[PDB]
Amino acid sequence: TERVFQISFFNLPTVHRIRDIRSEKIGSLLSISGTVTRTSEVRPELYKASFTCDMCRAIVDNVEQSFKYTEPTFCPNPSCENRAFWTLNVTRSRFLDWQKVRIQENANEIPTGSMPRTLDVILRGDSVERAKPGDRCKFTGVEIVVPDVTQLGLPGVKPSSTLDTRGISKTTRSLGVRDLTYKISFLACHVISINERDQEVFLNSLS
Amino acid sequence: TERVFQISFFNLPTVHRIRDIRSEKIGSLLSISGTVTRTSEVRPELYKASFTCDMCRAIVDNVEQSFKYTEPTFCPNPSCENRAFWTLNVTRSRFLDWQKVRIQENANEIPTGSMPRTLDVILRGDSVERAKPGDRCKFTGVEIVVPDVTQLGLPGVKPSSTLDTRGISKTTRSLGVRDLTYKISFLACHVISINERDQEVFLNSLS
Ligand SMILES: Nc1ncnc2c1ncn2[C@@H]1O[C@H](COP(=O)(O)OP(=O)(O)OP(O)(O)=S)[C@@H](O)[C@H]1O
Ligand SMILES: Nc1ncnc2c1ncn2[C@@H]1O[C@H](COP(=O)(O)OP(=O)(O)OP(O)(O)=S)[C@@H](O)[C@H]1O
Ligand SMILES: [Zn+2]
Ligand SMILES: [Zn+2]
Repeated sequence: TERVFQISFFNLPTVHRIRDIRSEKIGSLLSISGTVTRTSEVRPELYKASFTCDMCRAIVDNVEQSFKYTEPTFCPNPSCENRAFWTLNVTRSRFLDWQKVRIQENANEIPTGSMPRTLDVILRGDSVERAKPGDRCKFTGVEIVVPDVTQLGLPGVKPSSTLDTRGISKTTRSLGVRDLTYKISFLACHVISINERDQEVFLNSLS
Repeated sequence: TERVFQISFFNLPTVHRIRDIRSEKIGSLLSISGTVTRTSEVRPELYKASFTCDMCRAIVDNVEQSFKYTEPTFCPNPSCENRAFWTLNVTRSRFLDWQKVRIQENANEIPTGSMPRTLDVILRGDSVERAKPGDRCKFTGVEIVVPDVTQLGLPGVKPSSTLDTRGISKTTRSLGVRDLTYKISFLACHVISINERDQEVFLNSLS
C-alpha cells in the first residue's frame, strides 16, 4: 500500500540519565542511556486501522492510530451519520513492530543511597531487537506519557477532567469524568550499544 | 427501463353472464358482459417493487409483484442472510395503471324474482378509462379471486391454513393460521362497449 518511513535521529549533543528525565521535556527529542534488563517479543501495533460501520457496512481505511485506539468520527457515506459504533477488522488493518525495552540506570549513575530507576522504552519499526538484556544502550527519541492507573492513592491532587456543561441547553447523569494520571515513558527511534564467528566478516568491517 | 406489454385477447366464442360465473373457471380466459355503474380513478399499482434491506442498505430491484405485496427472500449481498426485514422505496419502484369497474347484470339477464348481481372488474394498463358509468360493456380477461374477510359468520366450514408442524425438531406458540376466504373478481385485458363533435372525423371512420 504505502511505505512507512522511520526518521532516526542520532548524535545528540548531550545524553541524559534516567533520573535527569523531567516533565518539561515531554514530547521532545532527546537522548538517554541505560542498561537493558528486559526486552518484549516484537508485537504488532495497530498503525492504520480499518473500520466497518454497523449501519453502513462500507470500509473506512487509513484511520491513523497516533498513540491509542481511535475510532473515526464521520462515515464515508453521507446518509449514515454515525460516529460511535464501529468494528475493527484486523486483516484489513495495518501494523508496526513494537518492542518494550526495560532499562535500568547504569551502575555509575545511581546516586548515593538511592536505588536504580527503571524506564520502559518503546522500540518501533526497524529498531526492534536492536537491544538485548545486559547491554548498556543509549536511545534517541521522544519522551512521552502513558496512562498510569497505579497513581491512585498517591498523595496530592491527582488531575481529572470533566465535560463542560455550559452552552448545553438543559430542559427541566452525563458525568464523563476521567483520571488524568500519567507516567513518563520513552519512544526510541534509534538504538546503539555503548555473528562475528566468521573471521573474514570481522576483519572486513574494521579500521 | 423496460416496456410492459399488454396482450389483449378478444373475440371469444362465447360471452358469459355475471350469474354464469363459477369457481371452476378461476384463473382462465373468458368473456363477460355487464352494465358499468361505478369506475375508480386510475390509481398506481405496484408492479416491480424495489426493496432496501435494513442490514445491507443495497437496492434490490425488479421484485415482481404478481398479485399482492411480496417482499423478496434472498439479499443480493451474500453476507447479510436476511429474508424478513425490507423497506419499499416508492420512487425507485415501478407502477401500472389500475381502475376498478363495478358492473351490474344487464336488465335482460336478471332472472325471475332475483336481484341484479355486481362484479368488480380490474382494468390494467391501456384499458383504463375505456368504460364509463351507464355503458353496457363486454370484458375479456381472467376470473381471479381476491381476499374477502366479510365471509366471516357465513354458514359452512370456511377453509383455513395451518403450518405443518412435523419434521420441525421441537425441544421439550407458532400458530400461523390464516383465513382462506375469497371472492370472485375479474381482471380485464380488453374492454369494448356494446369527441364526435367534429363532423369530418365522424365521417372519416365510417363504412
Ligand atoms: N508464558 C510464557 N511462556 C514462555 N516464555 C515466556 C512467557 N512469558 C514471558 N516469557 C519470556 O519472556 C520474554 C519476554 O517477552 P514477553 O513476555 O512477550 O514480554 P514482556 O517483557 O512480558 O512485556 P509485555 O509488557 O508483556 S509487552 C519472552 O520472549 C519469553 O522468553
Ligand atoms: N372524497 C371524495 N371527494 C370527491 N369526489 C369523490 C370522493 N370520493 C369519491 N369521489 C368520486 O367518486 C369517483 C370514484 O373514484 P374513487 O372514489 O377513487 O373510486 P371508488 O369507486 O371509491 O373505488 P375504490 O374502491 O375506492 S379504488 C371519483 O372520481 C370522484 O368523482
Ligand atoms: Zn456509518
Ligand atoms: Zn440484507
